[PDB]
Amino acid sequence: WTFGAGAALQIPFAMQMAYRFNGIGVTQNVLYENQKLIANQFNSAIGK
Amino acid sequence: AICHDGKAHFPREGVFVSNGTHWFVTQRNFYEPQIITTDNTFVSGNCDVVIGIVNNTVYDPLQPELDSFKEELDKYFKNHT
Amino acid sequence: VIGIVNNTVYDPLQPELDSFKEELDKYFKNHTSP
Ligand SMILES: *[C@@H]1O[C@H](CO)[C@@H](O[C@@H]2O[C@H](CO)[C@@H](O[C@@H]3O[C@H](CO[C@H]4O[C@H](CO)[C@@H](O)[C@H](O)[C@@H]4O)[C@@H](O)[C@H](O)[C@@H]3O)[C@H](O)[C@H]2NC(C)=O)[C@H](O)[C@H]1NC(C)=O
Ligand SMILES: *[C@@H]1O[C@H](CO)[C@@H](O[C@@H]2O[C@H](CO)[C@@H](O[C@@H]3O[C@H](CO)[C@@H](O)[C@H](O)[C@@H]3O)[C@H](O)[C@H]2NC(C)=O)[C@H](O)[C@H]1NC(C)=O
Repeated sequence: WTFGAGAALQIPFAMQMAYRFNGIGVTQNVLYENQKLIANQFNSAIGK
Repeated sequence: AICHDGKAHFPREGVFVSNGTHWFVTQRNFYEPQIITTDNTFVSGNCDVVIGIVNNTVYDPLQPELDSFKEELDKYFKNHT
Repeated sequence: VIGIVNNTVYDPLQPELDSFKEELDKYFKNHTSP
């Protein structure tokens, strides 16, 4: 969301996902643990 | 995240940052580097699971205090007995 | 409160306090020997 307010700021996509999960009140530890599962589910939903 | 003793430490808030020489944590919206310590971060799991983690020591504020009390007690009651 | 229940609450500092007590100088190990 950085560039929205102005200058764009490079960030890792995983870091962004962790920040979103914090936004919905979820700990990033699970996200890091299950990166593979989240990515697979996301890709499957995209195909669907 | 970071590994100190085979365990994964993550920032409570902010983000880790390093321009080489050293590692710090700071609030995301302002460049305010800070020493990473126990209170700054929190533990979760071990190192292997995550991807891209790196290594660094995590300082404990309580340890130097109890070490001062150790200097007072451990090495003063030595030879009187 | 209503419906509160029973359970001990752990103190994370307690194990370190106990270790400090056990291995502080020589108390309880060699100070008490004489
Ligand atoms: C980008 O590199 C900068 C180079 O300075 C980082 O500066 C930080 O500044 C603090 C102190 O103001 C350092 O903590 C101590 O710094 C003293 C002296 O400061 C500088 O010089 C030493 C070498 O004499 C160097 O090691 C320091 O890093 C500083 O460059 C040192 O004598 C101490 O040993 C101790 O280092 C920080 O360590 C230093 N951080 C880093 C990564 O070097 C600035 O923090 C850097 N920015 C980011 C986001 O990491
Ligand atoms: C951060 O610290 C850890 C623990 O030291 C580093 O792990 C390193 O990983 C490699 C591969 O496992 C180790 O090399 C060899 O691994 C085999 C199989 O486990 C083992 O039998 C050998 O004895 C040897 O350990 C390596 O020893 C191990 N330690 C180091 C200093 O490389 C990790 O690479 C470090 N850096 C990070 C996470 O960025």
